[PDB]
Amino acid sequence: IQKGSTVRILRKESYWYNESGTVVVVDQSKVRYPVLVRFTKVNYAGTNTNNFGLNEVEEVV
Amino acid sequence: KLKQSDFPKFEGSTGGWLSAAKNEEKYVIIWTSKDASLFEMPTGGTAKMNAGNNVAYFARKEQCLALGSQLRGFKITNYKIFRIYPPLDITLLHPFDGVFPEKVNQGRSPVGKRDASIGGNPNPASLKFQ
Amino acid sequence: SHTVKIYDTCIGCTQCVRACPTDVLEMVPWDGCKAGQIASAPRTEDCVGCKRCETACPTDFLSVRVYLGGETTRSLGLAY
Amino acid sequence: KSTIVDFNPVETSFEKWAKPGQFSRTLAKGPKTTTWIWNLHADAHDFDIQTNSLQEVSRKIFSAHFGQLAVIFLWLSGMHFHGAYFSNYSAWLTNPTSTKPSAQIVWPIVGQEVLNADVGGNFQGIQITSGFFQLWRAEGITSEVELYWTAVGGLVASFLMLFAGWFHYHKAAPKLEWFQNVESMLNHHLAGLLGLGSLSWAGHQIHIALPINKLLDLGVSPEEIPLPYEFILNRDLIAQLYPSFNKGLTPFFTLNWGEYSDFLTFKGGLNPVTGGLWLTDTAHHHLAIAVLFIVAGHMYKTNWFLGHSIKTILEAHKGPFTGEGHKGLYEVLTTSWHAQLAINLALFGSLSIIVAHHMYAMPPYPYIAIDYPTQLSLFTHHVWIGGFCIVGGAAHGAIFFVRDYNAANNYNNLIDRVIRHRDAIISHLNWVCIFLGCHSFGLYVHNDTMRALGRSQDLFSDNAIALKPIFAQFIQNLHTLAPGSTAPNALTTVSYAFGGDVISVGSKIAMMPISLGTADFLVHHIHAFTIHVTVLILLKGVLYSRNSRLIPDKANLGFRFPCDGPGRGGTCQVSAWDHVFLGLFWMYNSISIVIFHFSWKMQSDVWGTVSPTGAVSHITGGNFAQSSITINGWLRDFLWSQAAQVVQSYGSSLSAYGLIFLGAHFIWAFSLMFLFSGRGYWQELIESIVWAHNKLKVAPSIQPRALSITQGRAVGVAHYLLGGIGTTWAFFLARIISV
Amino acid sequence: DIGGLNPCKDSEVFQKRLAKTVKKLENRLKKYEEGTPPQIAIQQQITQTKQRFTRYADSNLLCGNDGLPHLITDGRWSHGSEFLLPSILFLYISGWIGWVGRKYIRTVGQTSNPTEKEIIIDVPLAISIMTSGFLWPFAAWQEFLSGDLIASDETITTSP
Amino acid sequence: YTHHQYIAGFLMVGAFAHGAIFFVRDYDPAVNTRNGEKNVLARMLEHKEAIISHLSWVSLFLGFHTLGIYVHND
Amino acid sequence: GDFLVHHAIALGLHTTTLILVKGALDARGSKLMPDKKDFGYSFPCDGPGRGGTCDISAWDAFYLAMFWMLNTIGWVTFYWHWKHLTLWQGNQVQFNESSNYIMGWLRDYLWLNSSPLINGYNPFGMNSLSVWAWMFLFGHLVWATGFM
Ligand code: CLA
Ligand code: CLA
Ligand code: CLA
Ligand code: CLA
Ligand code: CLA
Ligand SMILES: CC1=C(/C=C/C(C)=C/C=C/C(C)=C/C=C/C=C(C)/C=C/C=C(C)/C=C/C2=C(C)CCCC2(C)C)C(C)(C)CCC1
Ligand SMILES: CC1=C(/C=C/C(C)=C/C=C/C(C)=C/C=C/C=C(C)/C=C/C=C(C)/C=C/C2=C(C)CCCC2(C)C)C(C)(C)CCC1
Ligand SMILES: CC1=C(C/C=C(\C)CCC[C@H](C)CCC[C@H](C)CCCC(C)C)C(=O)c2ccccc2C1=O
Ligand code: SF4
Ligand code: SF4
Repeated sequence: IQKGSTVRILRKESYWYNESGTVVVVDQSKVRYPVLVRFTKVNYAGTNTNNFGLNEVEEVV
Repeated sequence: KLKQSDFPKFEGSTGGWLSAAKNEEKYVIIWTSKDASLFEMPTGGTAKMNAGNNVAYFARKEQCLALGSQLRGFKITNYKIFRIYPPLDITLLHPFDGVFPEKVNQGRSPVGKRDASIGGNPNPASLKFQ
Repeated sequence: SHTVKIYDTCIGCTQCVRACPTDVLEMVPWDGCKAGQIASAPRTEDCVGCKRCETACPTDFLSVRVYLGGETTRSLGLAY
Repeated sequence: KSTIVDFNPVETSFEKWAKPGQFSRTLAKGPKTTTWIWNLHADAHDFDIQTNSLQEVSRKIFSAHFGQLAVIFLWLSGMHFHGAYFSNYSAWLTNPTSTKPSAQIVWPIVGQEVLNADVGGNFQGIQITSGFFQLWRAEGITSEVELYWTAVGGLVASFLMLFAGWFHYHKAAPKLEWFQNVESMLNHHLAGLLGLGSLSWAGHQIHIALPINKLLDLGVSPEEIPLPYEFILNRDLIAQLYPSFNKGLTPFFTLNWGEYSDFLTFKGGLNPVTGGLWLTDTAHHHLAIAVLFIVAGHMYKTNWFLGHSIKTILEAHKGPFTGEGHKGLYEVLTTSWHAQLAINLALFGSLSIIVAHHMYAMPPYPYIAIDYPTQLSLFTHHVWIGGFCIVGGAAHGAIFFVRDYNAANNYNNLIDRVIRHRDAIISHLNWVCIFLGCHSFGLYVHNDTMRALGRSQDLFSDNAIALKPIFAQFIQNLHTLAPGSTAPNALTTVSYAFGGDVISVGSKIAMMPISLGTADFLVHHIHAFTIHVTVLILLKGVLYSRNSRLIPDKANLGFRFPCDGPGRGGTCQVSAWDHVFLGLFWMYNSISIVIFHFSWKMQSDVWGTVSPTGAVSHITGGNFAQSSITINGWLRDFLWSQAAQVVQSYGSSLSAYGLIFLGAHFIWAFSLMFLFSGRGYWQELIESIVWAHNKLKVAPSIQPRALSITQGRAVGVAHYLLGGIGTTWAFFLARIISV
Repeated sequence: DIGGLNPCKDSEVFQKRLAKTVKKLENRLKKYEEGTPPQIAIQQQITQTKQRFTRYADSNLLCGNDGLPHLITDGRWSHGSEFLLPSILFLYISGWIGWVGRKYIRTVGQTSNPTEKEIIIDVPLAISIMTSGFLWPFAAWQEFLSGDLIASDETITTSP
Repeated sequence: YTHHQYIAGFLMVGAFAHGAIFFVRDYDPAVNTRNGEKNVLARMLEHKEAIISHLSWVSLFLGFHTLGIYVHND
Repeated sequence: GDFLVHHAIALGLHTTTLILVKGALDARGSKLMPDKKDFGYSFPCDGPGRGGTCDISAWDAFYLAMFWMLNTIGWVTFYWHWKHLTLWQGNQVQFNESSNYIMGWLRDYLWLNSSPLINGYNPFGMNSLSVWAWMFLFGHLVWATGFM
């Protein structure tokens, strides 16, 4: 995955679970949740972006 | 007029502390101000600061912290909050290590940190009768 | 007293600490995020349960969680 | 480049009409959830958060006032047009005591033509309870052409006010200094508006209403009555009815005002022909009011070295108990629109309630006292408007405290000292509310349980333990003795309610001494208790709007917020808005009890018919004295008994009242869904509904969200008020029109 | 007949209801004068009442013991104009409404600002879609066949 | 009749409340799942949205039309 | 009338079932609270955050469904009692005609049959039904205190 890639959220406790988002940036450092994904639908708190782990996102073909 | 010279020029309100802050605990906030600014008490109405040492007593930590948050609007930062038990048992509370909690300071250890997200919490049925 | 837990989804944006009305949360060094900081809850005895901390949390399902528990004159917000 | 106005401040364009939410910084970005739609209407008139300049807020308020006055003028024009075209006003003029006023006909669709009632005068339509016919008769309007011309003038005036609002927002908007000339504004509103309006109305009454109504009462038909302009061009048509116009204005300018006693009388009582106040008394009243208000308008210093400065008056009113006194109040009321709105709305609602009382107490229109539906509707409507306006004044006082209150500018003044001892005020008001409720209501419950136990001598009744309202009876005696003793130039008491003779017009009672017994004692103390509890809720909201022992920084959360959280044991409804919500509920309770007391007492002990020998028979038969002292009595002899007409209205011309009765019950019960439930359940149900929509690929882009907590409360209270007030509306109207 | 009911053309209580309503209307008519609009309105009411009762009598309508038309909605085509035909009419109209709404949602859902086009309707596109709903039964059973009517697993689910 | 019907409603609400309590504090997904596949009870939480949506549809259908016919008669 | 009231009963049953089933299935979590199982069966809320979380617990679903159960049982018992009052009095035509519209219920069941009850004690005397009128008023008072 990279910037601009489309991924499916696999985190169950997510307002965008099973949904598709756009990767903003994948951090190359040793952070726990490097993948930053932007969504079109705001969550219940109003935010439309979140940091996800490498195993919590699945790239769409 | 007032018991201590460092008290803010407050006329007293029926919203201050009660019998609880005489036998359980009371909170005191101290700060130094450059100007005798007029500020709003967390309990009642308007009080006047002293151009120097200021000391105020409250019944709750939240009241002292609300006053301190108001003080930040006056560019006052050196305010410090203490807890006083029924006798003179003073304990510094808010600037615990001298640095505000919003700024990272070395020497602090994480308390209540779980090395997983919310989804990793154990199922309640496995937490029965413990 | 209520229970406050911090989860590694913390991004160290400090919005929880500067929203706590009773000085329960603080920022401590960490190496799990870009900011290098994580929230901590070392003074939960002053936790009142107002949940302002998790109203300011930007992470997806929160990184600070408040579990209401036993009540105390401090946690009940009793000035009397 | 005028010194009072700014020229062409805002361009007249339709571009912002196509950008909803442009006024708000947060809503301008566009909707993302359905909460945006509701926030759009909740912030439309909150001009304080739309601009950071008091000048812009003042200009918006000024133009909004113009729009509101245009709407009011359009409404009045519609009323006059309906009177001119869809009314039996001409037939009602010739038979006021036997024709029911109707000014709205119903189209014949889906069988709804049954609503066209037999109002009399060869007319079919809905009976009108707004009293426009009596008002028009008091104005001297004897033809429907005059109603048409008044409607045309109302339309022209409405367009003029619309143009004025547009002009003063887009072409010449006044500056802040112009708005802050409270001395000049008070001078003008007191002299020009009030005094000159009273003077102009006195002139109209004297020259048009006095002769035309005197001819009408003499039996002259409206067709042979001269046109109103002929009473001005010919000093002989009015000098025959009032033989004092023959002297012209010479007695006025020679201070010989005694000559004008023909048409400027001081009689009191009611006109025996029409049952209303003597229109000569009304004209004299308006003249005196005009002179008093014009004099009162020369008080405040505006542009010369003459008059008062409100700042100097307030700052001089200090005291040992009040510290700095009224210092800073002038700055509060000249820099905060919310404080002015609070004062004006509270006094305006109180004035509306006073108007409601004085209306039925002293009927001011011809043949309006014998139109019981009109009297009941006018009283209930004005009391409801007064209660709503009072709650609004409390709400805007709380809003001022949250938003526009400056602690520094109010050091040790009255506002500061009130906040400093808010605990004492609220605790003593709590004790008073408990005392009054315990006593009034528990005396009611004691009466109920004594009656249920077969102990009739243990009640708080007249034939039992008696609580005579001696203070009110003393006042009643003082008023009935006033003519000739304390008002030596009066011929009759101000109102026959205080005592005197039974005034009947066409065998129908217009006014009659309202006896006060133990039943009135209990209901009056119920009124006092309900008013005190409403004041308690609203004052607790205003005083604790900024901080408390629970939330020391409640002002930082704003005026309108749902809570601070489940902590502190639970901090629901701590706002100040949530106090205007509970106060709205309690105002509904208080006003409902007030209007119930009025309806039952009038029907049972004032209204009715008078036999030719002088025997008085009332609508219900005097059951108020003995059966209004128990809750079972109120349930049975008032609610159950007088609800018979509403439930038996199906198939008749009053069936619409039964339908509205049922619909208002439905709406009131609907409110309880929002009042009792919470947002989380509805959000989680919307989650599954959204799942279904996504499964069918029909999920809207604007994400559907459950109504916010504050909006849920607002919807609940609005539906509750609508349902309850509509139920009482249908009940009252059907009952008082049937009988 | 069906359910013990009888045709309204032979129901005495039905004619009694008609006679009572007409008598009440005529008694109301008596208290007005000449050819005045109130009398014209009451006469129109009488005429409409008579026409409605006559039409209900000659309508294959079954009346109970109260002289009111009862609806036979078990499904039989004999009384098919009471429920079945209005049912088909409503199903057509409501399917039209739902189809045009869904088509508009899916059409503006692929533009730059989908949320803007929901508070500010694209009236040209809205008119284009709305008049295309007359084929909603055919369009629905041409999109379901192609799998374009139902989502499969991109739909979101809660934690449990 | 009134007593027994009220007791019936109370008992039904209690049954559903205790089912909810079982879900909260006694339900174990691991026991009701074998190699990824879910048993008859665990599958009720998979189409829970379908169940709730169709209950909502039936409730809205019945309420809309019963109230419509009643108000039409009114 | 039986048809319409049976459909009302079906609506009440379905709505009570909807509330209870939604609370049971959503007890372990939802989108607004994907960790609701960690807070137990009965908790006040999750705070004003995320738009507001009033009555989000499973206990609150029971609490809301109690009103609907009371309403459904009220409809059932109203139907039964009115049908049997008309059957016993003999005026079964009163139910068959007036039970098809709401005002028929309000006027001929409640308003009509409440006359003996409210006259259990009047300013003139009392009957053995006086205790029932007192209980009537007592129930109204407790109902409105619940409204409080
Ligand atoms: C004798 C002069 C006079 C008169 C009659 C009025 C009358 C009024 N003013 Mg006003 N005002 C005046 C002087 C005057 N003002 C001055 C000198 C100032 C500056 C301090 C203001 C500042 C002011 C503000 C800021 C506001 C008012 C408002 C109002 C209205 C109150 C609403 C009401 O009672 O409805 C009664 C309504 C009527 C009786 C309808 C007929 C009234 C018409 C419009 C005559 C208005 C007179 C007007 C001043 C003449 C100017 C004409 C123009 C070509 C120059 C009322 C129309 C309020 C309002 O509603 O805004 C529109 C409001 O917000 N006034
Ligand atoms: C002169 C009268 C007056 C004026 C100028 C204002 C002005 C204001 N009020 Mg206010 N208020 C008033 C009277 C008034 N109020 C009264 C009498 C009450 C007591 C009920 C209140 C209670 C009140 C509260 C509790 C709040 C305000 C707020 C506000 C501000 C924003 C209003 C807004 O955007 O609403 C836009 C308009 C609407 C949303 C319209 C809503 C529709 C209403 C609720 C239903 C009306 C139904 C109608 C009768 C028809 C029903 C018939 C049915 C058959 C269909 C604004 C400064 C709010 C604020 O934030 O202030 C800063 C706020 O929180 N007011
Ligand atoms: C019928 C229902 C009902 C009743 C009885 C009350 C009663 C009361 N409300 Mg209210 N309230 C109601 C509905 C009701 N409310 C609703 C629906 C709402 C929603 C908006 C509110 C919202 C509300 C607010 C927001 C406030 C109140 C307040 C009050 C209190 C006013 C003080 C008073 O009179 O106390 C006296 C008590 C009574 C009159 C109740 C009856 C007591 C009897 C007659 C006498 C004593 C009986 C005796 C002790 C029995 C002993 C025997 C027993 C042990 C077996 C009072 C307790 C105010 C408050 O806190 O008090 C100051 C207040 O601020 N209420
Ligand atoms: C117009 C598009 C549309 C479509 C195709 C559907 C389709 C559906 N809805 Mg639905 N709904 C819509 C709009 C729509 N809805 C709107 C606008 C609302 C808000 C009031 C709802 C609220 C809603 C609820 C609360 C529920 C459904 C349910 C359902 C499902 C069962 C059918 C039902 O109960 O109808 C429900 C229909 C209504 C309650 C009335 C809808 C209001 C109007 C008629 C629709 C709007 C028309 C729109 C403005 C047209 C504009 C298009 C034009 C610009 C081209 C089905 C998937 C149920 C479900 O999940 O069952 C599986 C369910 O519980 N919907
Ligand atoms: C045989 C049946 C049965 C059994 C064994 C239980 C057992 C249990 N239930 Mg349960 N429940 C039942 C039926 C049953 N319930 C029914 C029928 C309902 C629907 C109404 C419920 C609704 C329910 C809920 C919502 C909850 C429980 C809970 C519980 C658990 C704790 C109970 C507790 O703390 O009591 C506490 C007892 C009380 C608070 C006493 C309440 C007394 C009420 C108010 C009536 C008293 C007023 C009385 C009529 C006075 C008359 C007034 C006069 C003027 C006429 C326990 C395992 C709780 C739990 O945590 O489960 C794990 C829980 O949250 N149940
Ligand atoms: C009903 C109505 C209307 C109408 C109204 C009107 C018509 C009014 C009028 C009004 C008027 C018509 C007024 C007038 C006024 C006047 C005046 C107010 C005057 C005054 C004067 C004076 C004050 C003088 C004084 C003097 C001098 C200065 C010198 C010499 C001496 C003397 C003393 C004489 C409209 C349509 C709008 C709307 C609806 C309602
Ligand atoms: C018609 C007929 C018949 C049949 C009948 C039948 C077949 C019936 C059935 C019935 C049924 C079939 C019923 C059922 C019901 C059910 C119910 C009523 C249920 C409920 C449920 C619940 C309550 C649940 C709970 C829970 C949950 C929530 C989850 C967890 C677990 C539990 C389980 C706890 C016969 C042939 C015999 C004869 C006659 C005719
Ligand atoms: C039902 C309900 C909802 C859901 C309600 C919603 C989503 C409102 C939906 C309104 C629709 C979409 C528009 C209005 C449709 C009406 C037919 C229009 C009004 C009728 C006119 C005559 C005015 C809440 O969000 C809520 C929040 C807090 C406490 C209680 C409740 C609550 O009870
Ligand atoms: S509740 Fe949330 S906000 Fe209030 S103190 Fe405990 S943590 Fe800080
Ligand atoms: S949600 Fe309802 S309950 Fe939970 S905190 Fe906000 S207000 Fe109090």
